[PDB]
Amino acid sequence: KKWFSEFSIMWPGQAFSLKIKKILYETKSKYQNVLVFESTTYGKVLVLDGVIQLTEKDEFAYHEMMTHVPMTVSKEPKNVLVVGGGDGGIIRELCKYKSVENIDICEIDETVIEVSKIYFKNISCGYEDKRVNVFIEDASKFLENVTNTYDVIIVDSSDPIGPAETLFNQNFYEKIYNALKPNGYCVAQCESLWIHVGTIKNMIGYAKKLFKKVEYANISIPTYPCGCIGILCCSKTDTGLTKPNKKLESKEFADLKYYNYENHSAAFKLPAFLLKEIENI
Amino acid sequence: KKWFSEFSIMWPGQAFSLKIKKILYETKSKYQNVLVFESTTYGKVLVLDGVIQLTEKDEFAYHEMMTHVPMTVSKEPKNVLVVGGGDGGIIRELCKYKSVENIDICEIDETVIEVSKIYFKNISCGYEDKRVNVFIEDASKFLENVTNTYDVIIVDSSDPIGPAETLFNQNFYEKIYNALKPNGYCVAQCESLWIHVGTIKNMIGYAKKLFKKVEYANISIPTYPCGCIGILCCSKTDTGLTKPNKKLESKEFADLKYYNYENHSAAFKLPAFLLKEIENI
Ligand SMILES: NCCCCCc1nc2ccccc2[nH]1
Ligand SMILES: NCCCCCc1nc2ccccc2[nH]1
Repeated sequence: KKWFSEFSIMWPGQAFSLKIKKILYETKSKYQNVLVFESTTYGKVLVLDGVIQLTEKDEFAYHEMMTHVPMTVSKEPKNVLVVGGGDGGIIRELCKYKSVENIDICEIDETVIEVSKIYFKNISCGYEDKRVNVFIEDASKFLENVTNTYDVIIVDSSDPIGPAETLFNQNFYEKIYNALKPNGYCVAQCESLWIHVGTIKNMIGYAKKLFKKVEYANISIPTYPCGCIGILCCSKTDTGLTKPNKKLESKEFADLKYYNYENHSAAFKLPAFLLKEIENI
Repeated sequence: KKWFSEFSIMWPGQAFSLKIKKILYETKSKYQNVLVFESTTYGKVLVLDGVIQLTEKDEFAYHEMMTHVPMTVSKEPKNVLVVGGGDGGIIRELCKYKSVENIDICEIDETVIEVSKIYFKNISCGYEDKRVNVFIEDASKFLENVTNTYDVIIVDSSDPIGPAETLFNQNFYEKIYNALKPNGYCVAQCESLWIHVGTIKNMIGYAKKLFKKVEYANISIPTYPCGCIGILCCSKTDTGLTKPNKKLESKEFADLKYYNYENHSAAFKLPAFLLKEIENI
């Protein structure tokens, strides 16, 4: 049996590998290389341009946190945008909120969505929900053209090497700002504090031009590089995203496996060296 | 340039690798294989029986948390035992406390200590401190024979495959209990919540026979398997180890890179699925 190994110039000198039980699908889409495999111990795995995007065993950590942080703080969110996220995980977590009326997703590569619907049915199950609308389209263009404004935007982007390159700059954060309601919130994937501190500092600077509160949270997830990944958290209000305004107590949330009320706030208590790096931004 | 790869039956189906800048020392001691290398990006690395024990880049996370959790809760700790920990990292963090009068360490393999003194000088620097006493000896035997009792015991053990096999059972926890002062505390390395939940549950059960409060905390550290490792936290008192009784404000603590007052408590807020697993223990 072979192993899959994840190498990258974004994490030089380190690699993470999973043993392959069997290869399920590979293709070269118009935008990237797509690989899907059953691992021996982490279930099925999705790989894009040789970087792991999710595994069945741990995906709930990243999807629950990315979704329920902003959604428990937004009072009455009605319209939510997901940028990237073709796998559907964020959407699955959003659909649990009865109050949400519309969910839009903007994903440039429809092959990601289709592969997720076929091979990852417990992740892509939200696509059946009537409130969900799909747009196959560059996120920049989508944000420039959309007429609606949103209560929450969740940027579930890949890394800056690839089609997600455009989602890590100042202009983008402007468009997000203009696309949010006046009390609206954006959370975005924002890399590992163990290795990408330069990026984290840049993203925070970009966000601080526009938003009045920019905060950063960390998630433990073994199949992203260095075992964690953070959330850049942007608020148009004094008060920010560190404290939930509700508890997820109805039956649709009984199955949550990571998120809870306490660990929402705990995710924002960061290692001392990171506080120091981002103190005078 | 070659890569080092960390395989194990304790984490089947996954491996983590670091690129080797150069090999510095290898030997077979009486107890295990010892390898030391300079990595391209994580500095120097110590390997025991093919498992990473520390790297210079991230060791502060595990050593600060393991030490300052119990030491900020113990009111006036005078005598502290470290079990295992031949590298010296815990000792380095202990020496920062002016109030401590004695530090004993019990490590079975003196080659670990000696290699750390030669190759890892910013880790093994506490061995120069006059309060430090070294015992080359099985921990079980040491605990059976010691006459003194301790304010804090820190069990910085390797994994259960190896000489640290004896440190993961009921009898051991008895001896620790008998070796502590009546208000004393023990913290112990207790594995990754992402993969070793059976072990975490067993260790907690063992501890709960004896101690009136057993709690579990998590540390983010990229070079241990799954990117995190936990602390089993044992208290003879109602009150436990989740809340510090002091702040580390004197000049000897200004250099801390992970631990702070807030993230002490935050480390005990665990993922929902782990709470559920250990609820009826
Ligand atoms: N190296 C960290 C990678 C994090 C990726 C998170 C993620 N997973 C995705 C799946 C489909 C589309 C966009 C995505 N963004
Ligand atoms: N797979 C997790 C390994 C954790 C090891 C922590 C550790 N590092 C050590 C260095 C010297 C002696 C005992 C040690 N215990």
